[PDB]
Amino acid sequence: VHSYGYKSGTRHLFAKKFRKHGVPSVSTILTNIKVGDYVDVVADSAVREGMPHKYYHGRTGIVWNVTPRGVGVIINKPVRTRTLRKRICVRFEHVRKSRCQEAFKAKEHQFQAYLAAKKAGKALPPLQKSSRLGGIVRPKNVEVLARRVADY
Amino acid sequence: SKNHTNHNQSSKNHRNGIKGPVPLHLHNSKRGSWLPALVNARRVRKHNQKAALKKRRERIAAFAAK
Amino acid sequence: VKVVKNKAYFKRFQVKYRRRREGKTDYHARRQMVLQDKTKFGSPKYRLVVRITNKDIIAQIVQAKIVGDEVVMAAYAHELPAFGIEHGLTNYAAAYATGLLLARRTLAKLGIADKFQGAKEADGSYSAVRTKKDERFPFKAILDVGLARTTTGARVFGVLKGAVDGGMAVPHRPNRFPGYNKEKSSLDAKVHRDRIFGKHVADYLKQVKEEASSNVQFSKYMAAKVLPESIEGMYKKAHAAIRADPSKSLPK
Amino acid sequence: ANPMREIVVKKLCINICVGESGDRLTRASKVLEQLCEQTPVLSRARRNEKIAVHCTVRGKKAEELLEKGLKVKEFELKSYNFADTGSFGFGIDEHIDLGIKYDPSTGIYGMDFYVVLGRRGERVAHRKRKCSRVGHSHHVTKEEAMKWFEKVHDGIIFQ
RNA sequence: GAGUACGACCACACUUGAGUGAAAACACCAUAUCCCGUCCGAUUUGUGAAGUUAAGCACUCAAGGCUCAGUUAGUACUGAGGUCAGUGAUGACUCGGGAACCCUGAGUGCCGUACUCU
RNA sequence: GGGCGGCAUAUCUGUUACACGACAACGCAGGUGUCCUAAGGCGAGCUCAGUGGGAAAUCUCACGUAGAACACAAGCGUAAAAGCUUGCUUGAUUAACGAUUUCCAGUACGAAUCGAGACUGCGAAAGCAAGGCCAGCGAUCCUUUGCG
RNA sequence: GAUACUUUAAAUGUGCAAACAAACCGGCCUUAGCCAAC
Ligand SMILES: [Mg+2]
Ligand SMILES: [Mg+2]
Repeated sequence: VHSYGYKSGTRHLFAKKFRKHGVPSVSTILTNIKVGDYVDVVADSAVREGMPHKYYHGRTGIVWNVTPRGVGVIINKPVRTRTLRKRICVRFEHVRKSRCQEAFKAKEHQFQAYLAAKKAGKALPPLQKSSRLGGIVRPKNVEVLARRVADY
Repeated sequence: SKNHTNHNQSSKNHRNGIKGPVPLHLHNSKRGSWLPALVNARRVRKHNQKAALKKRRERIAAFAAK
Repeated sequence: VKVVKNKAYFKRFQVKYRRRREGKTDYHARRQMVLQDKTKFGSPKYRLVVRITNKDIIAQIVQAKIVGDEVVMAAYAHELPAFGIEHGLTNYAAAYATGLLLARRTLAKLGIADKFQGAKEADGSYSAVRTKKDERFPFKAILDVGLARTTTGARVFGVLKGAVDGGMAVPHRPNRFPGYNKEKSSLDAKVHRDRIFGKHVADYLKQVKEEASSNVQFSKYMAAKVLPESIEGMYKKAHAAIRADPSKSLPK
Repeated sequence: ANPMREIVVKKLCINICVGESGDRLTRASKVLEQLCEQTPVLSRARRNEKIAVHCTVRGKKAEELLEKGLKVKEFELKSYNFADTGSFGFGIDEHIDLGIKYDPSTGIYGMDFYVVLGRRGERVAHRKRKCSRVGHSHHVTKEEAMKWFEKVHDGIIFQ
């Protein structure tokens, strides 16, 4: 009502973790970003140039543009009854490569390896069995489960 | 006199649903992108259009032959 | 008097980087040196690292990687005896020779040795380096000096001139060379050539012998009977030796 | 023991805390120059007014001036003058007493002498590259400064 | 098994106190006519090589810290339920999720590129 | 209730606020209509607040994870710096009607982010800089100046 | 702290992905794009 600025209420959001202050590192500088990659937008509070608005601090999107020091990202934002695609521009210090598709890529790679082996005629690995089946249980220790006087 | 509340708003917003975003492959304009790459891509696309016209002419001639 | 480094002092303490604690690397400068345009999607970029010890000089060509820097090629001033230089390592002339040796080895490895012959003639002149940032372009690298102070006449710039004359592209202005005059804003190629070939060494050596004639400096020269009026010729011969055999290193 | 532990005079410091901005401070600046042969440096309070003059002499000149001051001090001072971390000092009340011919244009000043002692190899704490801290065995104890006082410009601690 | 230069991760690597250090190197160290800079060759810059492991450094050894487990504990808290109990504060129960400090056990850097020595 | 008082009428920080975002009261505690040719830009050198031992406020040595400073309120951030001293400078200019964020009707205004071109500054170089990060401001019509 | 500010840290939440205009494996064409060059 009385005060609504660009960075209002970011006291705990734009702060560094305990005993982890400092500035970005050469690993961040040496990271390659292409158009079409998935990235996470995480604001780095020690840079302060090209920082995103607080709404975008935990979101994942697609890169649509690369400049000498900046990245353009598409991020979904629901407004009233629809979802908008917002284009934000940030410095490269404030993005990270996303691992949101690791499992899918791994599944495709394993499928290719299986196809190669099946065509080669190599023996396939033994398929895993279910853990919800029956069987005979041979016990080592049996006890008595009870509520005793000393318990209370 | 000046009341404020959000009481019925989510219910209103879900009657015709929250619509999903437009797919990535539609409305994929490049306006506002980094200029030098844009300028190069335009030249490549012009050459590609010329090649498409030539390929169609060759197909038509081949079909006429047989 | 309460102790400072008590229990609560250690819990809130953040250690600096390893090489910052050892006082070796200026990470603020390193970030600006390794930074590159993001639109150049990780194309190679090279540093010429120069480090001067007490008894040697080191010069290498380095490209940075996440796993760790890799060295394309390295040269040391301590192997110049195999080319014909002794008793006079770690000075300005040996710096020039070290730079030229590194450049020759690098072009020879990259297979462009015949092209970009460099400056077969030696002169302390200035010639702006040809760069795309402004015919096949010359191989390029940027200079890295570390924590060293960049005063006029310092040996890092002599190392730099060695490579520039060997035929490398290293962007630079002639404002920190020995012959430069700040007020007039011009360079004295005669003075720079004198320092390249080591006339000042000869002058000092003559002075010390003439003074010590009556009744520890330059002890190895005096012991080995090195005479003045040959230092310039010795350096000039070493340059040709390098340009003939760029890889002839110390024996065994 | 090892020759590398020979105690040496690192430096000598001369101070005049005039506390006044007028002509007396400038005359002190002149006499300091004529004494030490190196240009003194001014010192301002924390303000914006110069209130002190001082120097830092190193070498055989430092040794000579230290001996000269010790002549006036009669080679006798007080034990509490010595301080932990190895250093001491004193003062002179009549400047011409140090063999300086009196000039009427100036008067007399209360000079202060301080000394610094240490071994060789303390560069590792003032170096730019790989600056570190000296080990404690290599340091100098107050008792050791007292012991060096004897047999090198011998005098009386007069504790 | 070591050293140097550049490094990625940035305390299992830090702080304090001791002992050992083959050869190579790194370093203290000598010096001030020239390039260059200071009140001061201290720092820095140039040119050197007599001496020394005394310090820096590396390794090993004892305490605060740091890191990974265990206990604390199915405890504190919490999503869902009742025409549940209680004047009420609050509490237990039914279907699920599930900590932290303290205390205690273990250890005390690791991975690259280039060139060198025993 | 209205009057009196006040501004909760433009506008910022911490809380209210319930670990995405959003969220009210003449709710609470505080700020704003200015100031700066340097208190703007860049390169280099240096380390601060404070504590302990010495010397007829100042000089000296050790320690010192920021406990100081950054025009002004507050919160974040920063140590071979983003603080302090110093050298040179005017990027506080121009910028083909480029794109975007915040408010939001996804209108404008104010503020801000990523850019392309010109002319430049500082630096050996990589680089950095089109004000002082984030509050400090204004339609139609009319008047007036610059430009072709 | 004072005499509630905070290292740690839930439950309930919240963003993205999970093969038909997409992605994987090898020819070739074009660019007055990057790179010393390809
Ligand atoms: Mg521009
Ligand atoms: Mg009017």
